[PDB]
Amino acid sequence: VADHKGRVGHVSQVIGAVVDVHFADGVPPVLTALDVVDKLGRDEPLTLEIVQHLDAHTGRCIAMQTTDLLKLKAKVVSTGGNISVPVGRETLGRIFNVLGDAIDQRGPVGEKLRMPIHAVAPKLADQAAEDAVLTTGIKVIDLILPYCKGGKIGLFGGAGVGKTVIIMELINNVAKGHGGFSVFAGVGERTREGTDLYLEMMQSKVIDLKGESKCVLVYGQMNEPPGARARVAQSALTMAEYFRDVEGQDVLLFIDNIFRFTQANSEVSALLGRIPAAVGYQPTLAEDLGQLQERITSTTKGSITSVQAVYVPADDITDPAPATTFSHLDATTVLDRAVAESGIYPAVNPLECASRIMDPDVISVDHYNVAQDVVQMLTKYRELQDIIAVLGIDELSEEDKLIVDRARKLVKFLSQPFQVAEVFTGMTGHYVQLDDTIDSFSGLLMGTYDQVPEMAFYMVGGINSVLEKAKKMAEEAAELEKMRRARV
Amino acid sequence: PVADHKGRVGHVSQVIGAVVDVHFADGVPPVLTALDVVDKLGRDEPLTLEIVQHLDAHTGRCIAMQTTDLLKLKAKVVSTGGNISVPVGRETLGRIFNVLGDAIDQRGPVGEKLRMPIHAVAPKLADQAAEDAVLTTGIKVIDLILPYCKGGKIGLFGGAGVGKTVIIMELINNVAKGHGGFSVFAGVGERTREGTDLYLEMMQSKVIDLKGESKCVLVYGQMNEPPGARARVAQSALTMAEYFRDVEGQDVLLFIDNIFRFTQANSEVSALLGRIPAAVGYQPTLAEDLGQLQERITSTTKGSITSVQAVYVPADDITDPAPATTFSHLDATTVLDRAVAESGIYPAVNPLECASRIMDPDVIS
Amino acid sequence: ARRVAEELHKGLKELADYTLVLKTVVDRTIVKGFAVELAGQYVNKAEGQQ
Amino acid sequence: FFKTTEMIGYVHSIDGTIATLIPAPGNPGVAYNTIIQIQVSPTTFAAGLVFNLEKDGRIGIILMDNITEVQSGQKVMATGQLLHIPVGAGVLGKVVNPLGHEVPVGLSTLGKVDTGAPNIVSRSPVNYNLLTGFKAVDTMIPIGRGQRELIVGDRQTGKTSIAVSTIINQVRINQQILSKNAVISIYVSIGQRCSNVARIHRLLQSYGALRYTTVMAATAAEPAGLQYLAPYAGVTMGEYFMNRGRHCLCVYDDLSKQAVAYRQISLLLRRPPGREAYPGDVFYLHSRLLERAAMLSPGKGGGSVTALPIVETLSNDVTAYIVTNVISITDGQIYLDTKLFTGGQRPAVNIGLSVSRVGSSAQNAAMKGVAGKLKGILAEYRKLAQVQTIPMIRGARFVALFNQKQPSYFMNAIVSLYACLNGYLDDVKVQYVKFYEYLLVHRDLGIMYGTAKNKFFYMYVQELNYLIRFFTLNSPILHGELEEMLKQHTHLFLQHYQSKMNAIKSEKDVKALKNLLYSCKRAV
Amino acid sequence: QQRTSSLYNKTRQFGITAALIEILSAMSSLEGNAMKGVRRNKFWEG
Amino acid sequence: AAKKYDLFGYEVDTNTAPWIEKIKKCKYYDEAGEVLVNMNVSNCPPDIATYNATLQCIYQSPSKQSTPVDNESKFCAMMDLLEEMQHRNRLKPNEESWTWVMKECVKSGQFRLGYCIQQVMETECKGCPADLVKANEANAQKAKTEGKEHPGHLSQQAGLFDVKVE
Ligand SMILES: Nc1ncnc2c1ncn2[C@@H]1O[C@H](COP(=O)(O)OP(=O)(O)OP(=O)(O)O)[C@@H](O)[C@H]1O
Ligand SMILES: Nc1ncnc2c1ncn2[C@@H]1O[C@H](COP(=O)(O)OP(=O)(O)OP(=O)(O)O)[C@@H](O)[C@H]1O
Ligand SMILES: [Mg+2]
Ligand SMILES: [Mg+2]
Repeated sequence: VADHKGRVGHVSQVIGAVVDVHFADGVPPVLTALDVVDKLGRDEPLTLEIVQHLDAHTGRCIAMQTTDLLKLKAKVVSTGGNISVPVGRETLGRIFNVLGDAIDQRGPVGEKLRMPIHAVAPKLADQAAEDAVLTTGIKVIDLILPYCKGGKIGLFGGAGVGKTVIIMELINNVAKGHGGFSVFAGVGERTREGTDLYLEMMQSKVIDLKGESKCVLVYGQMNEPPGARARVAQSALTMAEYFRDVEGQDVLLFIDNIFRFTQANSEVSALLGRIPAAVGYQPTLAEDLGQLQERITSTTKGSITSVQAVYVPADDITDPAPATTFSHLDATTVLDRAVAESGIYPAVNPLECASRIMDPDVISVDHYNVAQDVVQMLTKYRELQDIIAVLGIDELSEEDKLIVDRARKLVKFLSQPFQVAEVFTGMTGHYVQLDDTIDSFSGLLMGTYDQVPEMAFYMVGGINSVLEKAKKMAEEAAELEKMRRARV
Repeated sequence: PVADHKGRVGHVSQVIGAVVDVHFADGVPPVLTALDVVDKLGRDEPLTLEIVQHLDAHTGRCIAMQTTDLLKLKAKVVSTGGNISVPVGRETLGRIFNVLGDAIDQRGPVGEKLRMPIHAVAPKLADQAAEDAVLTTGIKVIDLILPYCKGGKIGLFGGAGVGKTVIIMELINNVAKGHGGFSVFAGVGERTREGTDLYLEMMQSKVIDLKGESKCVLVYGQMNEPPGARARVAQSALTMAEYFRDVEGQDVLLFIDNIFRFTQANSEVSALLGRIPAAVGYQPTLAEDLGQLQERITSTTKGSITSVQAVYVPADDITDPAPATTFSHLDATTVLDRAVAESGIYPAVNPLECASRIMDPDVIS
Repeated sequence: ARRVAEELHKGLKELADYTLVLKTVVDRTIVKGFAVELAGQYVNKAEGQQ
Repeated sequence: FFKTTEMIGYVHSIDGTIATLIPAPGNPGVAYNTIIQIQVSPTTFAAGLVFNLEKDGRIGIILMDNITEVQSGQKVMATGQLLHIPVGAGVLGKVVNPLGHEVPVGLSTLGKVDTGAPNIVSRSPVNYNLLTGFKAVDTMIPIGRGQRELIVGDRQTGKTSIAVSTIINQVRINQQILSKNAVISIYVSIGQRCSNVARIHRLLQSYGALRYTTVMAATAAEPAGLQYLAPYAGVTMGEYFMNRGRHCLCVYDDLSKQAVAYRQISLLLRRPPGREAYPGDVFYLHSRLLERAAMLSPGKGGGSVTALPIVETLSNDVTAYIVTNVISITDGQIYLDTKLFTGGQRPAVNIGLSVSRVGSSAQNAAMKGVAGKLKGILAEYRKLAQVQTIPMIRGARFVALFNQKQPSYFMNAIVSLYACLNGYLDDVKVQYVKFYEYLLVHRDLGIMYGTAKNKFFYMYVQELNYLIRFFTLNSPILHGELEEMLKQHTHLFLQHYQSKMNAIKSEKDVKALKNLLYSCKRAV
Repeated sequence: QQRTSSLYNKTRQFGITAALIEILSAMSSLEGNAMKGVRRNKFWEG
Repeated sequence: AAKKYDLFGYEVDTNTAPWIEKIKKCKYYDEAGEVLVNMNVSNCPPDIATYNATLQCIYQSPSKQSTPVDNESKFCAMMDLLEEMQHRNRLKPNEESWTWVMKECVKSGQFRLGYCIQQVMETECKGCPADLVKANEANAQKAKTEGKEHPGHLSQQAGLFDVKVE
């Protein structure tokens, strides 16, 4: 019974996407894949992955396709191993699903090997100790919550707050120019977004079907059943590990959205017959994330820079899924709906953001000192804003008003038009260098730019852009005063 | 015609609170069927049960309309041959009834000529009125600012101290005076003190003329009754109104006081059966339960039934599921304020706080 | 009913060697006619209260 | 040659709408998600959906129809097929239910309701616009064919009218252009009131939209099974046209009540409740629905199903679980604020919160010129709110023009917007904008007061709509004549009408002018 | 005041929803862990 | 002639001649639309030659359908087809395409539309056919002689308290 290739069982219960299978020769090992051989008028294959052992013969499993037209006492055959995915440089420039099958309707992959989706995470001795700054080109991200090369990054946000836009901006700024390889994992996201990304990559020739490509696209979207959405992340992560280890190549792993992974496990758990935890998530919420996140790390062989989008249901950042994810992130970026409603994009809430490389030993001393000063004033303004709400601005001290004015300029300044949101913003995108941001924010704190109008900092790049929008605003005032004189 | 399950005998299998399981050898009757506990038991009132669920091909779970005290196991139960039957006709005018359609007024036999089942399917889509029409109540405020919709639901927000009783009585008198239609009042979870006061007042205004012709029926499922009764009294009153709407083609007025107690009663019944409550703690079938009631209140091609339901907002939270679900079925809103009453304005109606959907040129002139 | 049962038996190949026994049941609903159920196959030639 | 059915077992328990079936020892057996038929009477049947096959053979059914006639101990037959509903062009102009049965109204292709959505390489960006007929929603919130656009609002804020009217606005277009480009429509009513359905049906029939529209009704009195299943059947009927190079406009009214129905069925099955007592897979309920709406690729024909889900909030709260889930699936949202609606500003589209994520690429060239500038004019207007600058004046006029009752023909809407954008309405008082628009569209002052110089650009030539849509109003071909007629119309209006309206003091005249304005506001 | 009364109502509704679930998840453990079947014992030996 | 590729790069059949034959065998011009639909469903993108045949059918067909259709217009149908060819399929209309539009305006009697098409052809194409221009002018004069130059409901004068707002 050591090898179970071809072992025959029969369906015994179908609760939904959860199917029990009885093998009379012994239930195959857990995480083993099984194929429903019996043809029952279906249009697609049915593969069930074992998730539990109920007895010496029975085993509960989750289906990676729909369980329609499946009857009890239907023949199931073991595949002889876990679900496996193609890996190698042949996968580059291709679209895959959870099962490793190509969905781009182009041709055979021709991979030299297939590797299992489920694998052990790197050990302590294999962890890396390199700390650098991944310059994104976004002022708020670069200054206050700098991203770390080879470090986990999380974008917490609500519905329609800007998670996807930021990821696309990062892909344009970093991934396209990245020498190493990239893997885009789509988990419970719109299928249209995947289509746009594939076309965008081919235009930038990051996916040269007639040449050499540098991006793999693994997609299991909302339409897919809960079983597929749970395992799609493992499949995509499997390819990234291969590039990191077997080739020692830098990898960029863009996961959108990691929350759906936890949701999918929750949906199946309710069917598996588990007592729910708080809110209704599965009791193994923490364990599932830990196993998945621990594999997303940079070892002594290679480096994986992972950017993961996190969805916060009903804007409850204390929700068990997003709340557990914070501990598994080097960099955190929290987006707030109220900030977006005020016209500030990106809607990053700097006070609730944090970074691991916000350390003078890593970033420049000036960078650390300026970043700390900005957050200190953004903390003062929040306290002052509580007084301002009820009484008013005029009920503040003379120096308090100065702090309010500087803080308001800082808040406006943090906004930036992205090159991907030109349609929404109607303005050309900006790419602010790290040095320019540091020097520009230093002056605003010093008070050197206390004579510039407030709205000159809104939707701009560096301080050069600030001082040009101010000029245009002043000139436009001459078309409102000269016209006034003409009218008078 | 007669249903085969009439006279079917069964035995009380299980008793818990107001829930009783009855075993029938020949097969459980259809759901919603009414059964009578023939066993004597030395009780003071007869015990009626209503099948709500089928546990197996022979066992059925029912809710008792009266107290289930002194009910032993194996007690004989006989089916009545159908759902609860309520008398309908012109003989019920000026009379008080309960869920079972029994005259609780001690004023002689009803002498009805026909009875109807409590549970009746709502009018089909083909029976809906061709066009919306206004209901002339005869009141200047209502007819002008918040006109009533024939076959619509009107939420009469306001408590005691604003003249709600007089407005109700005035509407009952005006509708008969102008449109020649009758009225049915349904006290769901009503304080028995206030129910007595209404009957005495209606006799003084002669909307209930004991020596003459009355123009109002009363159906009182007061608080003291178990939840199984407070969840069906409204349907019984609705059945009486439906008779006048269809057989006579009138434009009836159905008052329900309150509609929140109907939600509360049906919530308690669901809890007794063991169903998992939804958010806040109401029954999972909250939307369906109201729908099966409100949808039966509409203007058909034969007549119409315009309902004036008194709405209570729990904890003054307008987003609570009960009032929130109720508002989705209200066609008009009539708000009564004490401040207006204290100023000497009667009826005490806040014109700017009321609303109506037929306030559109496409409907009114 | 016997003729219908025999015809149904003939159609079923898997019951080739099985012998057809007939068991009568009183279906309370049907008012006129009959029905035949054999190895899942069900033919109704009955009516109910019109 | 008998019409043999397949008996599987007998009804055992009936817990409201859900039910259970005990197998008959040694009987064929049933499959998952298939449709079973409980024999209520020797000739009549009631439908149920298989939802759970248990270790003991007991089947878990969700009953759909005739649930009052279902009794324990009744035989159950098996169809052995997933629910297939009648679809095609023979179902248009009809009122049906989720099971495909026709609903009588007072005076043979089949589609599977469990089909997967198109894949990544079987889609394409939206390029063909879908006009809603409202100036606000077509300029500032463009909608394309193949897009999912949510309509979020409070109760009685006009969520249905803005959508049902869009189904009406396509009548004129469909009658002129080739039928291939016609936008057939499906209106799925989920949990609404039967009275509302009748009113909507008669409203559609009045404008003759039934030829290109079908209705799928599941009233509140109906059980949860039909409500839970209605949108899936509705989109299935729409997928028939998508897979054949044609376009559809499936509308759902509304997904909020569907979620309630699904919650009811889940709780009656005693499943772990989630946030707000909703089941964990409520998101997947809407995911598998809205994903089936797409803009198929040219290789697959180029069809489309445009989705207009509707959602109800409480006290303008857009942070609810269901509301956020749908917002996380659709490609944009139209927000109908309660305050604007109660303030007389209808349809009360809150442009500040509304957005379209993929609809800009669909906007026609003609509208894309009048919109980009309108974006700046209104953006400044909000910030500014007595000094009245040019942006403030134009912004106020635009807000007045957005007030509509019935959908506006494309030519009429774009022309009025262009006139306001170029300052032709600066001298016109705000309260008289509607009367100015009515004269511009219906009447013609240039022809009236013998001062007509144009050759072709007259607003009575309704065929110019497809020339304005091809060349853009800012074209050398149509720009010259457009300015002339606008200048003549503005000059005549200021000379004759506004001057008299400014010289009305008599109380009777004031009532006469007041009622004139009301009739103009309700008619263009 | 209107923003705080809105959150108070939203907090007294979430509270009742989330508390009834807690007490009804335990009811399923004490009920779903009531092992049953056909007990295989030497019942005569008693 | 050569390989043509779609959005993602998949090739498309270029043998549009068989479908053009079908279009030329249609009686009512709403049937031609179905052929175009079938072409796309078969991964055969229409080309300019196909559009010209379709525009010819819209001009030579008796009606849209066997039964009359309210508010049907050949001019509107043809213009929409050109918009699809230009703004969505990115194919520039040729002179023949506009000639059919001009012919319909002359045949229908919509002289005011004919004026715009005449300018359109001159601006984009190498002028306009002389015969069509002269015919269009002839239609305009006959309307002028007959007093049909404009719809007459517009000429009736009305003031402030006279308009019926309908
Ligand atoms: N940087 C930005 N500049 C301008 N507008 C933005 C920006 N980011 C987001 N938006 C606006 O917000 C909308 C939603 O953005 P996005 O697609 O990123 O949402 P999301 O966070 O992925 O939400 P969900 O995935 O749940 O739909 C955009 O269509 C756009 O209107
Ligand atoms: N654009 C509009 N102009 C004028 N009146 C309108 C407009 N849109 C809707 N109304 C009116 O507002 C009322 C509510 O409209 P509607 O039925 O569309 O709302 P809804 O969002 O569907 O609300 P409900 O929860 O009742 O379904 C109706 O009286 C309708 O005639
Ligand atoms: Mg997103
Ligand atoms: Mg609605």
